[PDB]
Amino acid sequence: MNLTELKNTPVSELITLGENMGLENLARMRKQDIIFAILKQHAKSGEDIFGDGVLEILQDGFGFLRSADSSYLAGPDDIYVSPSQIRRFNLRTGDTISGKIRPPKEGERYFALLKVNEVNFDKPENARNKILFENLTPLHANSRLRMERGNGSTEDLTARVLDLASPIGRGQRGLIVAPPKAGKTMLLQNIAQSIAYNHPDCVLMVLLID
Amino acid sequence: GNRRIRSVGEMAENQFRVGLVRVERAVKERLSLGDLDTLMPQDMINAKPI
Ligand SMILES: Nc1ncnc2c1ncn2[C@@H]1O[C@H](COP(=O)(O)OP(=O)(O)O)[C@@H](O)[C@H]1O
Ligand code: BEF
Ligand SMILES: [Mg+2]
Repeated sequence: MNLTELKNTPVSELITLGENMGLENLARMRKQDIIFAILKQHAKSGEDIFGDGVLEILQDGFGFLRSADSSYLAGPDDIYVSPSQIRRFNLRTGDTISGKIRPPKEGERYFALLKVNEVNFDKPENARNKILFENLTPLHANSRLRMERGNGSTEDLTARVLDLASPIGRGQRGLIVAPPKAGKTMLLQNIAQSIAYNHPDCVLMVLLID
Repeated sequence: GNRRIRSVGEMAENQFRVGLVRVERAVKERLSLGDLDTLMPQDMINAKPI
C-alpha cells in the first residue's frame, strides 16, 4: 500500500478500511493510530509499504519523515531513518522523500525507510548534486505574475486592483500592513486562487500560523 | 610432559572467543533482516558483550 492514499482520505474511509481489515472498534483512536494499525494489518499479510515525508533532523543525529496530516509533527505515522542514510544520500531538513518503508520491526515503534525512490520529486543522482541555497546569487523579478483571472466576477476586483496597485513578481519580498478584521483572509484566498489559475506550474504554499 | 601451562595471553584469547561467539550469534540473528543498501557494517556490532 501507499501512505498518501491513506493521507487524502477522511476519517470515515479509514473506519471502513479497518472494518475491511477485520479490526477492533477503531473510532476511538487518532487518524494516525488508525493508519498505523491498518498498515500493520496489511504488512502482516507479507506486504511492503510506500511512504512520503518531509525530512527533519535534531542534534540526535537520525531523521524523521513527517506528513502533512499533523502539519509536520511527531506521530505514529512518521518514518525514522538512520544517520547513515542522511550521510550517504546527502539528506537534510526540508528534503521531502518518497519511497519504500516498512512497519516497525521487533522492538521498534516507528516506520523505517528501505529504499529511496523520489528525493524532492527527483532521482538521487541530481538530488545529491544540489546547489546550496545561501551559496546562490539573488536577483530581481522580470517574470510578472499576472494576478488577473480574466473572468471578471464580483470578487476578482481584489485581484485585478493589484495589477494596478502592487505588481507581483517571482521571488518578491512582500509584506502586508493591515489592522485586524479588514479582509486579509479573503485577500490571500483570492491571491492563491489567482496564482493557481494563471500559474499552475509553481508549487503553492500557504502558512497558517496561530 | 602431560601438563600444559597457559599464560595470560591464552586465557585472554579464550575469553575473547567466548565473547565473540555471543557477538557472532547476535550479528547472525540481526543479519536475518539486513539487505543491500540499508546499513553500514557498524550498527550490527555492539561493544557490550566482548
Ligand atoms: N470582496 C468582498 N465582498 C463582500 N464582502 C467582503 C469582501 N471582502 C470582505 N468582505 C467582508 O469583510 C469581512 C471580512 O472578515 P474577516 O475574514 O474576519 O476579515 P480579516 O481577513 O481582516 O480577518 C467578511 O465578513 C466579509 O463579509
Ligand atoms: F483580521 Be482578522 F483577525 F483575521
Ligand atoms: Mg483575516
